[PDB]
Amino acid sequence: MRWENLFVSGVAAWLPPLSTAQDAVMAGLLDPARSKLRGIESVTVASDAEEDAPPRMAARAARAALGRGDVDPADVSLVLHSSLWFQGIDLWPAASYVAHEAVGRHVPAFGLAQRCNGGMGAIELAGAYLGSGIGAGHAALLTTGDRFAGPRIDRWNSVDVTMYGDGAAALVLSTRDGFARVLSTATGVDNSLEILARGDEPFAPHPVEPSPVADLGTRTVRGAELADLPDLTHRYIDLLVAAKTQALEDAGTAIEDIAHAVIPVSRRGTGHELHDLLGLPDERTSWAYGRTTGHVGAGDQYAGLAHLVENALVQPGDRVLLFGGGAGYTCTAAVVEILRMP
Amino acid sequence: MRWENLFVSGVAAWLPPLSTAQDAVMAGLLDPARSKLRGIESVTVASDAEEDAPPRMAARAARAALGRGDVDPADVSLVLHSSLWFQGIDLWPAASYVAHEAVGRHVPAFGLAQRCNGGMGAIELAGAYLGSGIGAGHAALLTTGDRFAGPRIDRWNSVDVTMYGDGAAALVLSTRDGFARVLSTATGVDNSLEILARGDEPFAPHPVEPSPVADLGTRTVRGAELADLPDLTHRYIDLLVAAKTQALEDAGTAIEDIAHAVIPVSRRGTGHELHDLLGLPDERTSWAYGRTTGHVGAGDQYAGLAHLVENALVQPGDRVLLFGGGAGYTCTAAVVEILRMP
Repeated sequence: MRWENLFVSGVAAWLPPLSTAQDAVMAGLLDPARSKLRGIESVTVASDAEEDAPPRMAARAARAALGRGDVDPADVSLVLHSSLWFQGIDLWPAASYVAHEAVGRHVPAFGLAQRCNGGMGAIELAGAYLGSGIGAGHAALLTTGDRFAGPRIDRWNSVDVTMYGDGAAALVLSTRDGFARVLSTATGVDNSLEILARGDEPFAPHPVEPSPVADLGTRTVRGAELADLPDLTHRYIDLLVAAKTQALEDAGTAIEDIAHAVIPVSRRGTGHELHDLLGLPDERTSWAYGRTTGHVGAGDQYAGLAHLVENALVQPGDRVLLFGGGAGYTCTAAVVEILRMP
Repeated sequence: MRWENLFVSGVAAWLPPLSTAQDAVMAGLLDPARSKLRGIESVTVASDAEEDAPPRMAARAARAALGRGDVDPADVSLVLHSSLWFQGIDLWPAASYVAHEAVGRHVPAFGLAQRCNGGMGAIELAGAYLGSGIGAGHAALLTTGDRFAGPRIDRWNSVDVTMYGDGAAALVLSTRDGFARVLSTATGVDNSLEILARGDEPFAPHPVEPSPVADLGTRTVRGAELADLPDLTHRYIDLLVAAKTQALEDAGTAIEDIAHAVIPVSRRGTGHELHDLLGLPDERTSWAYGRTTGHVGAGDQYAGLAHLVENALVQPGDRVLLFGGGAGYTCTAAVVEILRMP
């Protein structure tokens, strides 16, 4: 999609303090071979106090993003809140709370699920809503938030390719104006890969109690055995490349013209990483940052963009690739152009 | 919102067998006084076999709805799957499963959370998306699905105002043609009521294990107190009336021109009901149907419309009010004109 009239007006993360991989190793929580292989130096870890429940971290991130863009809460016509896991109370609309705390009473709010890609997919959905004439305002608030805890989540081991960080991020879109122009978005998708996110886990009628520790790595191997696909790796490569190619082409931009790619926090540790597939070096991606925070739910792309702008790592005239990807397997990419520095 | 080119192409529900409140009472699961007060005759109850997990009921409803409007799966550019509760496997994109099984590999799929309003809210998000030019196809697949089980859910008691029903529903939107046209949609919202849906429940770091039985009736009562608003009742009334007024207005239609309203399944057995507020008699609502299914998660409106349509209880030229409402507190309403009969 080529966007004629879409902007990023504000962006921010609320992250708790860093907890090092060295300390996880020393506490016997993390095998050092694994620490080294995945490259993640630290992840963000919140307290178990109620103030750090994911909808409250998101509320704080949303307020910071709205304040940094000087968008008026009264002009926000939509709230989308993306997440991966428990928001702290069940049978309850977390998104309305985020909306109520950061924007107010009369804004439609939805919870959004597209695993790790929710942050990015929310941009397409919000952008479409803002163009439609359904709501009066010119802006949409997009939030993410998670806080991982045990017994179910082991942040250091429950997913093979990454380690989970706690926290929230926020991105405000406008059809009016912003510090960055969204040139394009594009989604690559291959839903046959959903099986890799369930493996041979049975469909239970109720959550399994005492929760065993999640092992999404083991799921992918049972899933790949079950799927019996001849081109499994090629499926994943093709959707990632379709997203990259279409975002860049719709934006009249080549990869050589991308100053920075903000990417999901994940790592193989040997062989080809996502940057090799994208066609740019390691140091032109958000890796140096993401490896200090871990995979902050659906929020890596917002957080990484906030890192860039806050640390003046881009200037006007630079273009940035925001690159998603989450189990499903769905990947939404965007090309943004820096117009001015807040 | 007035809609110039939005249609309903297919609608379907996949519903498991009913189970009567009488049999609930005799089995010692429901007080005879409650059963009588609420007037719900029966409710849909799925088996606990894997094949009745909600995403799989949703895939089947989706396939029935796609068949009924002769929509080619290749022309579907979005899948939105709304639910209230557990989909059978955690840390996993149910929506990509519903999309893969009913449509194919290459359509972006999202899970939506807007409690009981999800079915109706999705109509607006999907309508905007179809109109935006993001995807090449002209159709959206909207699904709902849930299957309640204990120890967390007691379908007969966990909500004062209704009794939960298992099952799924599916609604296919199109921007070129359908058996019915969407004349209007409108959303009334008041996110201050979110507190009514969490009571004094604290934010927990991890889901509370052993699950105690949910009790949303008590949440409403503790929430109301904590909130200590003087006009709690009026907030709820104005957002409902506002959804009604704007839908009717944007569709150029007065309430006495609405041949049927499909409403959420619920009831206070005395005083004003929703039909009184909407200004139409009980008999011109879906109540006579809904009291035999119970509250089918976010799918009451899709299911009730399928019922109207499959039994030829409306005719070409009839206008129907679809009326949402879910905790948050968000109410999306829609006026639909039927152009022919599938």
